[PDB]
Amino acid sequence: TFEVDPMDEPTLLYVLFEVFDVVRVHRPHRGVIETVYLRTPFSAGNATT
Amino acid sequence: MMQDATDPAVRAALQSQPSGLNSTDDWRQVMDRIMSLTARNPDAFRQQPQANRLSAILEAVVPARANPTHEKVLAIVNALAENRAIRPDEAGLVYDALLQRVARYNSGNVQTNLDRLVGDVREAVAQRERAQQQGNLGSMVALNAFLSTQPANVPRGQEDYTNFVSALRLMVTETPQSEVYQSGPDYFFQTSRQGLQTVNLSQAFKNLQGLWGVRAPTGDRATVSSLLTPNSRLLLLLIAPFTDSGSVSRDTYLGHLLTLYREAIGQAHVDEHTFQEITSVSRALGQEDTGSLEATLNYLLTN
Amino acid sequence: FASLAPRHGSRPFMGNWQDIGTSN
Amino acid sequence: YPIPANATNVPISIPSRNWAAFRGWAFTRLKTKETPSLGSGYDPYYTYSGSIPYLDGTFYLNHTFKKVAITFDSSVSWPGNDRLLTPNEFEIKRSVDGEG
Amino acid sequence: YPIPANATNVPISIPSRNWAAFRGWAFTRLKTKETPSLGSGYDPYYTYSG
Amino acid sequence: KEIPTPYMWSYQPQMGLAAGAAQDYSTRINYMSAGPHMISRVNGIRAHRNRILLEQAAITTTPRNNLNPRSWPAALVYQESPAPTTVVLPRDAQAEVQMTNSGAQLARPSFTPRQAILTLQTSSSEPRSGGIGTLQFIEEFVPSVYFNPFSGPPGHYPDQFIPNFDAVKDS
Amino acid sequence: QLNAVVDLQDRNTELSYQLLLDSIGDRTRYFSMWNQAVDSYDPDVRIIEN
Amino acid sequence: SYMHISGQDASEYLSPGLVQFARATETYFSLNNKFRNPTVAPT
Amino acid sequence: PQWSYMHISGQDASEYLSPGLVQFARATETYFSLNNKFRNPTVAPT
Amino acid sequence: PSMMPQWSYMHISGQDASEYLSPGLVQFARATETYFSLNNKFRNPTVAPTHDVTTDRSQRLTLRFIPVDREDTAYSYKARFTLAVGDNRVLDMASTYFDI
Amino acid sequence: HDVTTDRSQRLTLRFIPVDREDTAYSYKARFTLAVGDNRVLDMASTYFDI
Repeated sequence: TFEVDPMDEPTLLYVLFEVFDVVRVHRPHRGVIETVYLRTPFSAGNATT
Repeated sequence: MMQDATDPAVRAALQSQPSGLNSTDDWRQVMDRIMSLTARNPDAFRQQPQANRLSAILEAVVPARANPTHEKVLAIVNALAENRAIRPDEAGLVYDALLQRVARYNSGNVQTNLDRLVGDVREAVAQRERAQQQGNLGSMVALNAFLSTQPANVPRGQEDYTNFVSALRLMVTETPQSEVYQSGPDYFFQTSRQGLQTVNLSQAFKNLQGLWGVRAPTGDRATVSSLLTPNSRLLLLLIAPFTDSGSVSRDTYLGHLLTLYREAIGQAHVDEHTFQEITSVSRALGQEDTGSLEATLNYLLTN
Repeated sequence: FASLAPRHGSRPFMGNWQDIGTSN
Repeated sequence: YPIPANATNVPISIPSRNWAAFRGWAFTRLKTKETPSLGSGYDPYYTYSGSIPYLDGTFYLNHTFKKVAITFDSSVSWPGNDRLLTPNEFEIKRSVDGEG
Repeated sequence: YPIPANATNVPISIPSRNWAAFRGWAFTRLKTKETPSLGSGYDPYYTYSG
Repeated sequence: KEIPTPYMWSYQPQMGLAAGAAQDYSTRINYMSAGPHMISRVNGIRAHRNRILLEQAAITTTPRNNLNPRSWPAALVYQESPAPTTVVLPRDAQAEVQMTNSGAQLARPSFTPRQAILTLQTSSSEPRSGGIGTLQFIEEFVPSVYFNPFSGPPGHYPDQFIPNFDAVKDS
Repeated sequence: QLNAVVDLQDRNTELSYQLLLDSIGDRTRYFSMWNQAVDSYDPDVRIIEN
Repeated sequence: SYMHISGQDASEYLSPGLVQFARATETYFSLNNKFRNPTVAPT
Repeated sequence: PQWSYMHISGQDASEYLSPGLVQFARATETYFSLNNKFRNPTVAPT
Repeated sequence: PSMMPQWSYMHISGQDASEYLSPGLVQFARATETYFSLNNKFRNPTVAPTHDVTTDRSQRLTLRFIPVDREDTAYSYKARFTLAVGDNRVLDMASTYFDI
Repeated sequence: HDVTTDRSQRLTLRFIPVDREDTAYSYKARFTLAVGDNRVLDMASTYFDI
């Protein structure tokens, strides 16, 4: 529940949940980038896009 | 090398009395240090500032009575935490409730006992810590109730059970730690592991009293011995790493299956040494080798 | 000398030093 | 799992359970008006006696699908093991952003 | 998710996610005309470069 | 006591440690007893499976001690491959000082050949600690059965069995 | 040709860079090409000294 | 856990041979950056 | 003797005291700023 | 090479602060510090050898790259580069930019 | 276990030609593609996205 101050104009309540973003750059060949990005309070499937 | 439970009279001393220099208690240690007699560096007292130099002289030459009660009463209450006579969050109440008790009775014969009881209660931690490793104490007394209630030495069919009497007693003596013969319900039952994933009834064993001596067919599971419950079957596989020779391996399954329970263990420790190698060689295979378990299945089925 | 300075906590002198050279 | 008008965000909420028999996933679309949540004889929802998707393979809103991205252990996606172009998302349709 | 014209009461929308190791939160509101909801390169909703 | 299901460990990946064991139902067969001629089969086929999951539990992993430890060393759980491959350089370390600053600009080496290589190890600097990294979960805790549910109230029960559980304190 | 960086819209990749140059120490002295000149109001206008 | 975020220490998930030249001949690049350092916290 | 029991003719913070929370003073600094929670003495030389 | 020639007297050939000092003055700079704040008085020589750095060779530092094809659409500018780093091109990413 | 891959591998390679050539009728491209050191490639599934 976000019982906040009433305002004049439509505003986007852009909430940020602190969720870590790590990209490990595995480089087993000179000039090859193979990476996976994952988050902790976030599964990489279920999201708003 | 490892330690016993961190000495309960010393843990409470660790948190109360001075660490570096107790000038009265370690008198001839400070006196050795101030006389320039210490082997590390003699003039460690000479090169020190003059004011704290004097503080060492006044305190060591005239020994000052330091407070001993709070490292004696806490020595009991922290032993009460290690012997588990109180909970860890109870350290606020019992520490001072007995200090308020000795505030009323500072000066009877009771505190002369108290320090003798300090040496008794600290030893009671050391006695029980060596005694909980051998959980035989809450097991043998429980087995005494099992041996008395259950009718002993009555196989009037055929007798192989006299060997089995000692077989249950060997389980108490060999493995003592988590092996508790708990008497929750009226049926007796033994736990083997700290989490109890094979805790069957020793009164499911009462199915064996009519099967102490019957006829054997041939070498394949018998035409009669299908009655043996997976409950009692769980017990007979659990006594198997304890007793082998004694029960007749040719007259009933008390012995023939007990030799066959060793076949289950005999395959297990071989496959243990088999699995620890194929899983270890995962750099050269590069696959989830379930064939390590499939060969284990093949070495039990196709025989 | 260990006697030469006034030190904190019953210890004469305590932490050793290093000063940087000009060029860089 | 009923879903309201002009919304685009809905996942399945099932935690740790049994899975010992599984060939895979299947999904189609159906109206709430033509057929309801079944289990009863004559429930307070019927009012459209028309052609129902659940009977004759009468499905139609099967084109109205964007992405169905899978999760296997409530942290990593099922394509986590990078098998597709998209790392996690199961894009069924993308309208003109990279013709490729 | 937006707060309409005059809003004193507003709920949350997203239901199912898994949370294992957090850190905290942060929030600041923003007008719809001032900054667009991202999607396309060109926007008539953001014709207010201020 | 007589008919329980084999318990199945629930998982959380990035932690490495399993949450706790739970029974299977969405594939569990009908227990409406078919008759006296099939009751021994539905209790019998399951009985040998109970020994299938019991035997492999001691083979796949060493028997249970700390049922769920987060502070976990590597012994059966494998530390990644320790093998380096070292190659030489087209240009030398000491055969370059003679030329560029003096006059002759530079742009096996076909000037003055030398052979000098040094190999250093590839292995993880210090041993693997914490939870399971990549994929060693099945080999660490194989689905195992407690065939007598909560037999023993106050002493001990299935402890780390609960998903709502940490090793420090119960409850 | 495995996609190296594949971040979605629920990520502020552009706007994460704002915080990194704030927490560096001082952004009070300005960079030319990167225009690190912080969009900073004066306290004289906001909280009006009246 | 193999990503060094449920681990114990930073310099122990890479190679020990690369560790040597990091505090005596490092002034050419101030590098405690290319692989992130995690920290332990009581829970 | 009572002069230096007031932590006046002491050498240092973590050292002159009982080792019960000496372990904890070195581990805790951000939870509690413990260095300003106790007297640290400094004395005149020879 | 032999690193003890003419700077030996001047003590420049030296490797630390207490190197060409009399070893009885270490406990006055360190211990009685703010009193005798003296360690740069005897200026300690630097530790910058020839060991791994020296490249007496035509080594490239700043190289240009300009795209293959051009697309001049109003909303999204596209530029395709096919970058190639040969050998020993050891750049740290924050160096690279795009000259608009 | 004696069949299809368990380790990570992408099914498709979204490849771009290095050099370009356009002229009166021809649309030349000299694409430099090397088949992965272990994995195989099918020609009936190979096409051009223009």
